[PDB]
Amino acid sequence: AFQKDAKSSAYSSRFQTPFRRRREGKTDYYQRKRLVTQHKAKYNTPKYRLVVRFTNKDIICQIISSTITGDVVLAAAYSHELPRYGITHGLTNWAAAYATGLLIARRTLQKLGLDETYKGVEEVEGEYELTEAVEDGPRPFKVFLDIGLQRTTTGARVFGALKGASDGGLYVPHSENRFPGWDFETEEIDPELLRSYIFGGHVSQYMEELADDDEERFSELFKGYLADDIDADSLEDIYTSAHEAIRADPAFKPTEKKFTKEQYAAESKKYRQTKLSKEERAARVAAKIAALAGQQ
Amino acid sequence: ARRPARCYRYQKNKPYPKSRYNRAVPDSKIRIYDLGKKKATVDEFPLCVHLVSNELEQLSSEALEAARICANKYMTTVSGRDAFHLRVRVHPFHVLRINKMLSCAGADRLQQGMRGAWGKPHGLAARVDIGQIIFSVRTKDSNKDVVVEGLRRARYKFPGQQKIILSKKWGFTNLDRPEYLKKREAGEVKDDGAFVKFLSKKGSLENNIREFPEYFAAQA
Amino acid sequence: QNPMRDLKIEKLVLNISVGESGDRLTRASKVLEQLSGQTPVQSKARYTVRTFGIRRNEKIAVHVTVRGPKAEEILERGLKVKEYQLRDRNFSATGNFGFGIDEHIDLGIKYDPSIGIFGMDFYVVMNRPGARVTRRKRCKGTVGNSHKTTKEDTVSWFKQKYDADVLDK
Amino acid sequence: GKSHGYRSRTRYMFQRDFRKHGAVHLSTYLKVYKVGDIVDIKANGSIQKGMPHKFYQGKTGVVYNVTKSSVGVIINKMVGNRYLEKRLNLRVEHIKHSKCRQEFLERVKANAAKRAEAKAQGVAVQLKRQPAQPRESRIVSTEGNVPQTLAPVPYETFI
RNA sequence: AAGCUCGUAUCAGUUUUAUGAGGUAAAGCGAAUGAUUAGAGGUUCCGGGGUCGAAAUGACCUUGACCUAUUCUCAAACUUUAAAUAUGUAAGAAGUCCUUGUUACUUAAUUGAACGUGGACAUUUGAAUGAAGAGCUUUUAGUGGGCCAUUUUUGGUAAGC
RNA sequence: GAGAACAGAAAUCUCCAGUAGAACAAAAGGGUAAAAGCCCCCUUGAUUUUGAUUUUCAGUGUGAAUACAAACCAUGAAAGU
RNA sequence: GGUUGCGGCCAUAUCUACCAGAAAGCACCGUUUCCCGUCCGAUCAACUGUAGUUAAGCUGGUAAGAGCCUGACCGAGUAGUGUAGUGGGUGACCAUACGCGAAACUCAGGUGCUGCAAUCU
Repeated sequence: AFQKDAKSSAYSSRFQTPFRRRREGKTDYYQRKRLVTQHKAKYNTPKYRLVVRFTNKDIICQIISSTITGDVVLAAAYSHELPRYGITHGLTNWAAAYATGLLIARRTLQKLGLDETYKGVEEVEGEYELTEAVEDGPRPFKVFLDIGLQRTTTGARVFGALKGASDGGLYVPHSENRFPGWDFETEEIDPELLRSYIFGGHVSQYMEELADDDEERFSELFKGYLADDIDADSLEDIYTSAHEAIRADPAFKPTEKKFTKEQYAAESKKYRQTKLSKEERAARVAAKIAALAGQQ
Repeated sequence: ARRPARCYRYQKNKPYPKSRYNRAVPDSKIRIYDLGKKKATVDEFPLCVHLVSNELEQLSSEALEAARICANKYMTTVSGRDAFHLRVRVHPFHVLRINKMLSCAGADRLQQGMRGAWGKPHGLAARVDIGQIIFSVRTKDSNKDVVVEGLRRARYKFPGQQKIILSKKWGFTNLDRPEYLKKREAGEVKDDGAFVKFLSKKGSLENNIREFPEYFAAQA
Repeated sequence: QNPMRDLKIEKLVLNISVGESGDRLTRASKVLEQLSGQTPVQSKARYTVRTFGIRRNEKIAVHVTVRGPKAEEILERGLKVKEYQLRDRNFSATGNFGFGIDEHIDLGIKYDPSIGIFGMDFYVVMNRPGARVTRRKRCKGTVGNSHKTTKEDTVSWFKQKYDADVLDK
Repeated sequence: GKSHGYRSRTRYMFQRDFRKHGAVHLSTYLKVYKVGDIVDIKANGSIQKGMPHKFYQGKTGVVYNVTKSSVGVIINKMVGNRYLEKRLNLRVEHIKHSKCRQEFLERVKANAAKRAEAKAQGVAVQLKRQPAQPRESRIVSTEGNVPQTLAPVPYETFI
């Protein structure tokens, strides 16, 4: 209700407007262009990219290509299906992204049909390594990261899926100086601390941190573990049992989803307001000019 | 100097205005453009005979200054100062350049020929198009006879064959004379200082009620 | 119709402008160490004046900000010196107010004549539970008109507490 | 003196646009360029790298070289009294496909489309593009449309 | 001038179809920047000058500026729009379609990119008109003071400047 | 534009509007907004080899520039530069 | 048909002022041990959807809305311009013939479409 500024018609005329995906602040196009431009000598070979966006209590992970008509998704992996594998809680922790990382990396291979090779690492000791090319065989799948708007800080949850993608049978170019525990004073790396973070060490150490110091803070959070009778000593066992469970059958069994589309569609138009017709526009302004400007 | 206007009568150059590249330009000779009863309202002066030029030429500020004095001095003494609203509708923008050769015995010292002949500004003259309206009188119907002759006495001081035409349509605002009378009582007229603000059908309804009361009620 | 929406303190900022450069800069900066409990930072000039005795980049004054539940307890201590009295004006159109006082010694702490008299100033910013939208990194929006803080709102929200008068007219 | 610089007399020529400023969209990069494709030149002032000389603007050439982030084109410059084969290497934002050529592409298959029908039924090819032939004899109607007399308007100034 | 290789191959100081590029003419400045005339509505404590008033962020005016809706006239070094003339390219057999190989490039992938292997499309083979034939090579005389006219325009008032 | 003792118009702090009306070493013109403008971490790719192309052009040099090849690097998590 | 993630075109979606959003999701939100950066966990960093929300963000509807776009025998064959004449006029400049053909104004309408994947009483 600030009419003092009174942005003129001239200002509203020559105002250049940003792109729709930028006007709403969802895409940084300075970084975007350098990530999608394929080598022109490669002709019609797509450059696949992997997105990781951390929304509230959920993680976005999918393999997506690009096209003039629009970006094309190859495979998808969501946090909501981790309870099916056995990860019922902790959907937005650092280790949760890694669990999806093994899930997303493995899932693309089945539909590709090349999962027989490039198994990644199955022991997971937290050590740095890439999925090296197999001699006398297909080259390893390469895919880049997509972060966009959350700042690159070491220990970020985005790099949890990076380890999962890297150790899940995919090749992603990445370095060690941003993982959760890489020393800043020197080039030292401690995979042992990473091995805890990969397997939920951070949450597990905070389990006993409240189990002896203060119970009311422990009680008000962690409601599910108390209700489901899960302790810290079994917390890591969940993730260890999770990893091989993902590789058992990562077929992305779709939900029964209940009902059908039309009743979902029917529930919308029955309550959503429609447009207005020109006769309705003329009718009310005639009524308004009669009721208000007609002087009773 | 003030060489005869026969040199600058004709449009012989591109427009050369007073811009940041145009410094040290002499001031315009004409000082006041609108004169008479400038505060007069719109409906008080139904008639205004214009004065239109016929050909392409440039009219200098001195010519505009001399004509305005001649026109104003006439109607003020016979019709009275509170009888007309005279306006000048041309502004001197083109700048006149001279080469400035001295008049004494030169050659050996005068200008070393016409080398670098670009000159310095001498005056400021307007640019007049074909059929472009010059002047406007805004008089009353009973005063047409005096005013028309007054513009006749002023057309002599311009260079050219400019003519006077019996104008129409309340020649202070646009839109035809019989149409203006139709909108005088219909309620599309707001009595504003000098000019009159018309009615719009595309703005918001709420604000229009305030300044335009006698359109939506019974009125007359 | 009063949901969880309400008015609450966003931050409290402190400022001590200094007339010149020298030892008194460090003397004034260290005052905020024992008041805010935190480390104050530097505020630097923008251009030279040549008549105030200051010039370009000479670190004229310090400042510090305090937030959270550890911010309001400073407020009433500052309000003691004014006898809990405010003015009709001193309230911004964006629902914020402040006040500047000298002989800060009335706020507490021993006089310590090696310290002197410092005119530390107050300014407190108020917002609502959800004004984060203007500070976010993804999908940065703007505060709604019906949700923005207003001068009438901050005065109204201030009046039901502290039983303070408004004086003047 | 006189200025004959590389980008001289370019003041309304390399302007980005009105109300279309800012970074270029991503559709210009996602198009596939192959050797031997007719293109057009429109210099983009957003990024000066790989930008053609002011002489080349709207000129049409053939793609012969495709490097990592640039495309090579050939321009038949007319200098003196002859044509010289000038080779230019330009980035992908100062170039766009010339859709004058593509119209010929479906014309090839359009003639080929009814080529099969022509031999299926018999002769009657008539696939050469005829120009705008003169109109043939047609009759007009007066029932419900009567001629309206018109006369030149008498002069009146209305000013 | 000497010619040379072949002969309607294909080329054009031209038109059309399709498709680009170009900011001059025009137009606009109740659109940006400059100007630029004259009023109407509020505003000045963070402006000054008159009545009253210790006294002002006091009651009443004005002066000089701001904001709002207007109004008269312009820009080679102003601009949203945007001509006419002129200008780039294409109108295909060095072409298209189906199967297939090589490559040390590229690709996750005999998947991509260059060219050929086998088969089909012939005289409306796929715009108009014209073609004392098309293309190619060597050598060298003279030439490097120009002027005038329609059209556009620069300097100078103007000039057989 | 709204506010803070000195502090007032130019001392330092906070909020709103703000397509940029600022700033990009030095002329003028284009270009630039999670940027080419502010500041901060690392670094000398301002490296080696000799080709090709554009402007002035005679299509010769010269100055400037353009995109690439075969090495070794700087940086960023990486695409990339 | 709604919502989210990634987009394509990219103000027929921008802006101003109001009203509405059971459904899932969006966002606020609660916590300061481990990572991390700030004076300030306010942004950024980490933890469970826990204690309430739909107030805000976002989406949707309206303005005789400001702008944008579209169309018009509306302005207007107007201005301008290619070709031509021992055409007019001293001169400026102007008509005619064969062609091309604007912009401002005025009026009327609209004021987002769409791809990939998941999901949503």
